[PDB]
Amino acid sequence: RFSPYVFNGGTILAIAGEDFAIVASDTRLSEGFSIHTRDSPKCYKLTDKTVIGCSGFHGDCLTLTKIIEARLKMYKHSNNKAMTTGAIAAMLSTILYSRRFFPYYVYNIIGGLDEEGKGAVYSFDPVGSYQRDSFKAGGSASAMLQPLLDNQVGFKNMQNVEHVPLSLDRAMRLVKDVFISAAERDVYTGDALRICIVTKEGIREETVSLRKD
Amino acid sequence: NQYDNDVTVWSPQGRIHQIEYAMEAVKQGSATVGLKSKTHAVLVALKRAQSELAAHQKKILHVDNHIGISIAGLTADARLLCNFMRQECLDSRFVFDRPLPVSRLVSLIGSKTQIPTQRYGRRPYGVGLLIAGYDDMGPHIFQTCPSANYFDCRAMSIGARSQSARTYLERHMSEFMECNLNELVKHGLRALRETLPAEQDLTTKNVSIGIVGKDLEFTIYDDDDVSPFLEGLEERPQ
Amino acid sequence: QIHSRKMNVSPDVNYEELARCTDDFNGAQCKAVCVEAGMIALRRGATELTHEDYMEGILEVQAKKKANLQYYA
Amino acid sequence: TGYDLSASTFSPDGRVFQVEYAMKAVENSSTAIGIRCKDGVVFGVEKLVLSKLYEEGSNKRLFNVDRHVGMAVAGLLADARSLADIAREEASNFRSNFGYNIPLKHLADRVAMYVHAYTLYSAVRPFGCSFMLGSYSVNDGAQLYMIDPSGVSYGYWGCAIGKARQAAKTEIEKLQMKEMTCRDIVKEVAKIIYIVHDEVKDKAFELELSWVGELTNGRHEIVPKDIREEAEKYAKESLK
Amino acid sequence: ERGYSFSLTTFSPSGKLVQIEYALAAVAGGAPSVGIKAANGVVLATEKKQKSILYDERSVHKVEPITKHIGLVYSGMGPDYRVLVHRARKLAQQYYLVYQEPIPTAQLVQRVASVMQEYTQSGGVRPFGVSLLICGWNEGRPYLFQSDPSGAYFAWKATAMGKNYVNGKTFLEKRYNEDLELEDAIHTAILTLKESFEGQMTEDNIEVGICNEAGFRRLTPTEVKDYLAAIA
Amino acid sequence: SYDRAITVFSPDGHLFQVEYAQEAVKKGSTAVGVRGRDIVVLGVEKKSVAKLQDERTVRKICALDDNVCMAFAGLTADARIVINRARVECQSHRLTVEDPVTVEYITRYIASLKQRYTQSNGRRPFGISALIVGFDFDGTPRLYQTDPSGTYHAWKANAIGRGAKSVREFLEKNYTDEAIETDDLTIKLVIKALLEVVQSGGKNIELAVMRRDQSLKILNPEEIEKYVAEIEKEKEENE
Amino acid sequence: YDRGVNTFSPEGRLFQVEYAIEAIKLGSTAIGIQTSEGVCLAVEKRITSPLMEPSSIEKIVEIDAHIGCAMSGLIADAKTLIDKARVETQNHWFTYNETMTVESVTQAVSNLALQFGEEDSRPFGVALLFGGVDEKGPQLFHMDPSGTFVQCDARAIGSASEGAQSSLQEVYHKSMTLKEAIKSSLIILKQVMEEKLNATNIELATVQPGQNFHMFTKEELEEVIKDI
Amino acid sequence: DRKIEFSLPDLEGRTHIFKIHARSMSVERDIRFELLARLCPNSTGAEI
Repeated sequence: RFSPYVFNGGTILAIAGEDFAIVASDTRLSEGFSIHTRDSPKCYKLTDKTVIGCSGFHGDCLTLTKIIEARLKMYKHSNNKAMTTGAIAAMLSTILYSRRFFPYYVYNIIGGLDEEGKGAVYSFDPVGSYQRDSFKAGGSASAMLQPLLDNQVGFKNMQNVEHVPLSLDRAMRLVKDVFISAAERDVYTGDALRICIVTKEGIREETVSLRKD
Repeated sequence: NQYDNDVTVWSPQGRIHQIEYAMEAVKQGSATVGLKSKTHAVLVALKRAQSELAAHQKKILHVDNHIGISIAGLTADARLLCNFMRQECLDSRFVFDRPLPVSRLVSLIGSKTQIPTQRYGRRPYGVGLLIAGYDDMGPHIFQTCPSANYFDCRAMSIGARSQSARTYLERHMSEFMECNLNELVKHGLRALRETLPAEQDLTTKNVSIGIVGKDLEFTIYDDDDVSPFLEGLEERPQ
Repeated sequence: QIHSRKMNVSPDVNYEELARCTDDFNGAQCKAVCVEAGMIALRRGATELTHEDYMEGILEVQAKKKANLQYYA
Repeated sequence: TGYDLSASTFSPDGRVFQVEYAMKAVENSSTAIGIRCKDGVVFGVEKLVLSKLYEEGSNKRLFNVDRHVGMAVAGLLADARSLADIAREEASNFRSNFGYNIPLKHLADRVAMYVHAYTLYSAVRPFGCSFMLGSYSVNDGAQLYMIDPSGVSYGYWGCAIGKARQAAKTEIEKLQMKEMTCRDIVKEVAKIIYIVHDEVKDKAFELELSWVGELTNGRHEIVPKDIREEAEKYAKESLK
Repeated sequence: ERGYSFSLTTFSPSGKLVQIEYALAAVAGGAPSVGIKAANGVVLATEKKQKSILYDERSVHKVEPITKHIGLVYSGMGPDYRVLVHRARKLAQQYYLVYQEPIPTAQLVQRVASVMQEYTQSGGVRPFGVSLLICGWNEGRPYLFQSDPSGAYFAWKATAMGKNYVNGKTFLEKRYNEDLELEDAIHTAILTLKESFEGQMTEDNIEVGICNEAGFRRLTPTEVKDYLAAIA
Repeated sequence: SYDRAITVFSPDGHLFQVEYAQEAVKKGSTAVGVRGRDIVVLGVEKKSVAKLQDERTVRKICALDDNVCMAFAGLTADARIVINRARVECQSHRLTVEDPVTVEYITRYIASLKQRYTQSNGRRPFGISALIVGFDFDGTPRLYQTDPSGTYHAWKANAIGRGAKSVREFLEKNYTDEAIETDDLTIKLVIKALLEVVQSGGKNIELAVMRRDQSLKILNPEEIEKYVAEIEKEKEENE
Repeated sequence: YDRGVNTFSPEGRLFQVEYAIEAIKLGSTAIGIQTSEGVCLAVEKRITSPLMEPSSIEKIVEIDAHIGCAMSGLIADAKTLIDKARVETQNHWFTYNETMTVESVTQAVSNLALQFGEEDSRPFGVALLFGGVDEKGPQLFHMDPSGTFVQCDARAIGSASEGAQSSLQEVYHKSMTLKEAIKSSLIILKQVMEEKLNATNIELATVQPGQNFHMFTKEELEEVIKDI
Repeated sequence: DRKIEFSLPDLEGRTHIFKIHARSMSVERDIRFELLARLCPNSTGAEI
């Protein structure tokens, strides 16, 4: 009979930096065997210091996005200040749990700064549990993406591996290489790569073309 | 007498003294003046306190990016209508994904407040809401009343001793549709300096000014950033 | 304007302002504004009449009960 | 005393003073006139300018209920626009349930019942409003209904409410509404309020005119500016 | 809307229910009627005068059946009667749907009296202004019961309500015994309506119904003219 | 739904129904309670009956748990429903947190009920006042009282009822530390108290004790005459 | 003779709210002082009987480890507002994983403060002082029975309130310290209370930026008494 | 024309009334009246 869920693809990625955070995603909205559009970014500037990514069911991504955008203004009108990143994660965990018996089909990763100018990544299940991590990939090709960042970022399984902190440019060429490497194998990887960068100054955006199978 | 007890009871002249007494608290609150240019709407408030150690009570409240209000009455009913006001902004912003037309909002406020003015055992709301906002038709300055009869205008004043401010506005209202902010605001300061005792005027902690701007979000200026606006004024003639 | 004839009045007055800020009066109360403004100037010992004298005479003709009400707005 | 408090108690001679007190507040509202011509209805509202600080086009005492049905009011503004809200919703009930536009004989019946509903109980008061309804149909001609505070409606070739009600309706019967199309009706409707609300009682007024007919293609709208400028050209023919 | 939700009937400082006291006077200002049981069934008789000749006496009725074997009359005001008439008409059906048996008259009087006392205490209502007479031959034996606006009830051999009932109870005291018949109670019922009736007593100034073991029914003006015939 | 405000403010700031209900307390029978260091004891006065019928039904002292005893004054009917709801609540504590109820907790329940009960719609306030006595866990004996406004309030000893201020004057005029030396001496203090306020010291007394680990115990009318007898003996040799 | 509960004055305000403003004059007086070092706070007890246990009554009650409260006037109604404050702060921590600010607590109670009517019954006879250390350092707020709240710096509420304010404006300044503020308060309390001051007539509680809420007891209290 | 109100004294009028009705009686010298005017919020000069 009538099914209420469908899968829209998409794959997001966040990396916490030392004084920055990088959130990126492709821009393909599509389902079945066909393409709806080649332009659908998953970057969402919540504040100047908080960017969320939303993959999964697209209508739930839109609805959840707008509900968050309401509750920020409810907080600010309640308290004469802006939310912090952990406050946003602590709220949205309750929001996701609030429909426990009819869940959103949504994966979510929040990137952004702390109160001290440090990167913070919060990855969500589709129910409402979370933790703070250094780097998480979410979406279809997250299984393609995670161990490469475990090797390069996490320095795992390497002998005599020194530990330089990740520079911003090394992170940029890391992202730009790894989405090409995912694009060569996943069918859901899009054609353009919206990259959003949160610094102490503000939000930078950048779009890099991909292949278009 | 006996015609002066309930909202339902009509006078033999047909003038309900409960509404006529609801018009008193707006005369009991402190004065404030709103106005608008071709492209900007400015309202200026006058704070009060009780002791000199006690802080001054604020009146200008932020509603939306393009909507700000001022109050005169009791703060409880002010917040009671204010939460409804925020709600009626954000729900239609949630539905239509657009800002909200100010006159259409105020019609909903009048329909909101007309209802307890007709039932039994139901007070009216004692508040004096001046409303500044933007449609696509630029600035709009509205005033309310506890009788739920909202008035469009170009400049008004409500609060205790507001008639003198009205007399100032009538003999300078022709100038207002050309001058921009830096002299428009101090025109409003020339309104609020009238309604005072003859020794104290503008001591940088009793005043606040809110502005919505043609490409500018509604911004409240308080006890600091007022000092650039507050300087450059004449002394009170005596 | 009629009962303000036989008093020393400085040209500060605005009868449009006074009559507009005074509704619900009669000729007796409007005359009573003229006499009470005619007295407060003698309380301060002034010789002519100013606008705020009429403004206080409005308050006395209204004759409100004072009870500690400053906590509004 | 004590017989004139509730809307549930009769008088010892058998009436209700609450409804009459609510009727008395209508004669403090200014003036609302409206006549129906040979092929349309023209409403006429004069509007007192209270202070100069108001903006032209504020607080309009003339409404727009349906695409074709219009309303002009005289009473208390909040209750008047409340009745405009429930009637405006009521036409949406008619078209939503039945699929065509509401006739006036049904619509004024529904609104009149809703007004009469607040004439019984100690919980609510009577309305302090009265108003006029009129529209045009190509299958039914033009209509003109007026509703008191008590909830009684009638058809009219012309009607008038406000302060100078008799001093309005005395001069309406001089006209010939049975044959005049709604063109010179604008000038005559203008003049019959031009001859009232003198500069003694009024500081200044404002003309506000509504207009409907098949010349308006059935839809209801306001008059154009130039036509009421011809009416204001027809203003100063009262000095002779 | 909603009601008032407070009783407008309080105890006096003398300890009296003043609205019930006034309602009894309103019953006492009612039309006279009387009812008699005698050894085979119950006879009810009332006094119905049209105010002029323009009315139709064949339209409305005072004697009303409640079921196959229970009739009911009153002595009081008009529009209060028909409401609790219709209520009792319902109550016999809610008995009969449960038990599949016609209601005992006493069990009817329980529920009607509970309706009246239930009605005299609740918020925002005046109490009723009638008193009833209820007849029926359940299980052979006839029965005659009388209610009141306060909600009490009694078991009368024969009594009278309306005006001059203090004279009528003396007359029935001097007249009735245990051993009579239905037509005998008819004849003395006409004889006691003639104690306080108007100048003329036609075939339609009254209305008479009877119970038997055959059940309750109502008379027509033919045999009412036959009973008023050869009477007095 | 009878929606009506009853408890309204006076023009000078009073609650008339509350202060009338305290008068209805002030006409109630006199009850006195003290606490000992190891055994608490309390008793009502003025049994006042016909002395020829039954009486267990008129006993104005109840228990709420094993460790909580309770007496009262005022009108009788409103008291026992508060007793019932208090029993349901103190059972529900054990359905929650496993320990027995502390007397401070249950008195906050009672006063908290009574205050919002004055705050509600269409309700006269309660016309009772109670003394609640409990030796808690870890054996710290204490007591409280309950105003009809609902202000729980600790004491070392107290007395409510008709003619209670003079009794309180006797208690402050007589209470020492060595008055609570022996348990029967404390009972002699209470019987000394009621006796000089309840006049005729016959069978009007109804005393009941608790030894901080037992249940309540009511003495039969033999130690009433025995303790009153030795009380009049000690006053007799004292005179 | 009997109006409604929701009737406006001819002067314009109300009747019952202003009567509640009259009602709070009978309570025991309380003084709190906002100081950049930290907020101190004090109240008397109005001890009646020697048989009465002193520590069972209180006016200091905390809401969180950084928010304390002080009450006046009627007492039994205040515990409802204390409960709503506690529940409200635990909701805010439960949903945002942070501390609700003191002003937002104060408007959260003050919105509740005026809600009586004739549907779904009277205003409250209390007067509250809120001592708090938020992220903006020390705070001090005072609300009304009418739900009107404001920030003060040294507010005195009770029977001797207008005398203590008059004796308090003369001694407060912007650069106070805590140790002088406590003794400065107790001088005023010693002036205005009835009975002889001891370690049991009064009680105090402070709150600091460093440490949490703390209430004084009869060991650390009498040093200010002997050092008055 | 004149509509003079007579209300209750605030605090200082009460203390002044204590000084009026209390000046002419043998008292303890070191009492204070301000405590009593604290104890009389709503009271008349007759009651004082």
